[PDB]
Amino acid sequence: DEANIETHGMVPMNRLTDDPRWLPAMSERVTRMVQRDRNHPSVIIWSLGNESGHGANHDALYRWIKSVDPSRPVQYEGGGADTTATDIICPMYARVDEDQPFPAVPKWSIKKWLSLPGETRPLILCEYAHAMGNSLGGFAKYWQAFRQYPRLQGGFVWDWVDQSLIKYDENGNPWSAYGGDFGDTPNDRQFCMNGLVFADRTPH
Amino acid sequence: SGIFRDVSLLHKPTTQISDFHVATRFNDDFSRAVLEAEVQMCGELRDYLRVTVSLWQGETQVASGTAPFGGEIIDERGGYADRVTLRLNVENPKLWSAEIPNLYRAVVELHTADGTLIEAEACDVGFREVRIENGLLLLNGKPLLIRGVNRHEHHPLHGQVMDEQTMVQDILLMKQNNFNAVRCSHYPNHPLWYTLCDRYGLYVVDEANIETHGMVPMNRLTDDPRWLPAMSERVTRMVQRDRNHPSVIIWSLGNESGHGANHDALYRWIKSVDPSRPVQYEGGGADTTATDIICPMYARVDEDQPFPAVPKWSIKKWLSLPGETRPLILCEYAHAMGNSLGGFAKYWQAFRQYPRLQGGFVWDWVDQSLIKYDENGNPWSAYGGDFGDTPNDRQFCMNGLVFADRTPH
Repeated sequence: DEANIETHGMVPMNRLTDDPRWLPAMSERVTRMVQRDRNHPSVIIWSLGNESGHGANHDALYRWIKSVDPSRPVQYEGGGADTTATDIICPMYARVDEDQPFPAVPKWSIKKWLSLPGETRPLILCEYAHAMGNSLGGFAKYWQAFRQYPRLQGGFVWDWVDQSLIKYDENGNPWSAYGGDFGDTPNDRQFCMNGLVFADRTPH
Repeated sequence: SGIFRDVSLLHKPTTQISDFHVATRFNDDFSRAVLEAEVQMCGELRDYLRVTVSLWQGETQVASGTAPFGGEIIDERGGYADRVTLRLNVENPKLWSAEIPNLYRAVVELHTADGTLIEAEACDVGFREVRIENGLLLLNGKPLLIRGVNRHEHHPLHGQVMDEQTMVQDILLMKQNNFNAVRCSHYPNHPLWYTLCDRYGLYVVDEANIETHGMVPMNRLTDDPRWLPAMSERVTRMVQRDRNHPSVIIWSLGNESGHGANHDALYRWIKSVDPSRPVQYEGGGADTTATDIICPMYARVDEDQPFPAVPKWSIKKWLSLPGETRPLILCEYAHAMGNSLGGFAKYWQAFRQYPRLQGGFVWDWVDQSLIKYDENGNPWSAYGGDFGDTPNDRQFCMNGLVFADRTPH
């Protein structure tokens, strides 16, 4: 279950979340969420949101949860995926064997990530294996790691369905639209179609 | 078998220096060190005896301290009358390392209050700090990358007898080939070896003369208290002899003697008498309570070998096992028997990518082959079985990176 907080478009990503002024507003996002779903045996992990970098407000909110609901772990990827605001290491798109060394927010090979000095948490990918168009190449490299490393416990493929819409030709013939097909500017074209299945729920 | 090492006569004064330990402490940056020497005596104690300790830098004297016998109160009964600890301050010491084996000379003089010398002892000293912090084996503050090799004392004509020349040849070679460290497989070495590593610059691993491979299970003797006494002697006298060598940076409990309780006693002993170096043992699984380092032998880069009881996990896997925090340094890898060393690049590549993979020791330096003849007393390399010896493991005594004559494979 995940809080409705995403601030990807900011610079840095951490701009509103490291701001005390926004604390109350984020607060509501996490609290009302916890307040509403806490009795669901299916909910097993809580997430502070997505792509918001890492701010103090995350830290507080993590804590809040930990005290009100100690029956679930809490996870959050922002700020490098292994911050003090998460219980599970949960990178998005890290490679099985290849290190992606971004500055400040590197994405180590997942096997090496567990072994970093001091690290002891488990690793579950929050997003891996982008199924955009003709994809899933490598999948198996992953499922093998998951099986050989006790502390690599899975992940969540990105994602279920394509975010396509239905349009119509002059004959009123139906047809799947995408980024910009509405005059929507600016857009990100076909990037909304990353599903393992067509919007109709027909499989790739 | 036989009398393979030197034989000497030493003449000492009745009242003498009987032992002495050296130590070095630094501040957060190695800008200041404190050398701490503890000296012990034997013979008639007198109020006029003193001990002088001077530390030299070639022809230069850097620090000196004099004192009289008798130290701190350690227990309800007092302290040692026949001991003393001096403490010399050293500013901006030159650190010792395999890259730069900077050495100092310490002179320990026993004399009379009037200044009359009774006897002198001494040793090269090198300032370093070997420590394990946060999962890493550090040296003078930096995480080492061990480029080493295991090496026995072998000589084609001489047998087990060592000599400078051989010792030096081996040294120059390992260095020319970019080796950093060496492991004394699987026993303490010829005294001078340590001195040579101190000056040339090489990381040593002092190993105790204990291997009980042929036992079934391997445990048999080392888990038997009746054997504790006999094993203890091999650990303790070892540490008592080589402990002041800057080059020794790790102690090892010996080899392939499974995992017994004696092993734990022994690991604790060292940990107590010499908190300065880490301790390793590989037996019983390589990641036992008797070792400060995960030190497997022949564990693969990415493939597990799950033997029952003593599996060899893939080295990348081992690090992350649930709860595992130790650094990993292979005590034996890349078995160079004959036409071998295939897949080497694979380790090095892991070594350089995982912070906690810090090296290993190739097995091994030289071929244990002997020389033989025939007609014209013309020599020829001999192996297992070649002497009528039964049983034997034939060529399995040949696994070095160099031929017994020090020519390269």
